[PDB]
Amino acid sequence: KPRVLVLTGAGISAESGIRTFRAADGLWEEHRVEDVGTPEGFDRDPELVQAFYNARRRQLQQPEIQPNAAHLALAKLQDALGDRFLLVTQNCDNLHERAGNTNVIHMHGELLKVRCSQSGQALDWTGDVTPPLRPHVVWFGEMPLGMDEIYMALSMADIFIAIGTSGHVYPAAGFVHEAKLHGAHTVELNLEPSQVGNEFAEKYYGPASQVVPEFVEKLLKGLK
Amino acid sequence: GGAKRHRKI
Ligand SMILES: *C(/C=C/C)O[C@@H]1[C@H](O)[C@@H](COP(=O)(O)OP(=O)(O)OC[C@H]2O[C@@H](n3cnc4c(N)ncnc43)[C@H](O)[C@@H]2O)O[C@@H]1O
Repeated sequence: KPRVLVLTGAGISAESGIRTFRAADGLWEEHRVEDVGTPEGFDRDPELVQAFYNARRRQLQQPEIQPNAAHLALAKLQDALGDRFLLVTQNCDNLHERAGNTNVIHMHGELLKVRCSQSGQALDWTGDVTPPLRPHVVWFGEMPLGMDEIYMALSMADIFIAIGTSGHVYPAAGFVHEAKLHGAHTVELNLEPSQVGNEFAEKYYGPASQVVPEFVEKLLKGLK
Repeated sequence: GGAKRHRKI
């Protein structure tokens, strides 16, 4: 069986009720990235930033937020491939886990974890953060998580699939190039062509809830 | 690799 590496971004959770970065500004939930998504923003106004992520963490656990068909299809894909499958997500949500995927690499961290910053240790955390703990979230200027295992998988992949990601944020946006260098077949699945879509050998556009189960199903049937 | 970074500076 082929080694398959899947990269996901915010687009795969859009239809699950988790709103995406509006590309038109530089705003996330009506906030500037510099203020809520940098270490400097956190130093400058810790209680606003803590409040921002407290809000994101709560919204994540609302009943109307659920895995969609795309999350489920990736769980089925892992079921079929075993250890020849690796899922890397830029998302801080837990929808891959709720869908049934395991060993999900959260290269940008997790909303349901916080970090004792003198510690390097991440701790499970589902409630608000009050009065110094920080969100276990990778901010701009900080090193993404799990990169060693990710780059090893990129060099070994027979198929690399990028789902729901716009190709603006590095190093994740560079994964498609790295995969191609080591001979992988590359696939982009997205609502619209990404900033790096031209690097991909194969591509399909439309809502993830439709496009991803469609691609996964035709991948699985091609196996047997 | 490198740190998390956006396509515009
Ligand atoms: C840092 C800190 C987070 C707390 O990282 C975040 C984020 O992880 C990182 C990368 O962003 P990305 O995951 O690629 O998301 P966007 O740049 O916002 O692009 C979204 C992408 O999804 C497509 N899309 C929207 N809606 C859908 C549906 N229904 N189906 C499929 N695809 C969809 C859009 O067209 C975009 O291409 O940057 C942050 O700093």
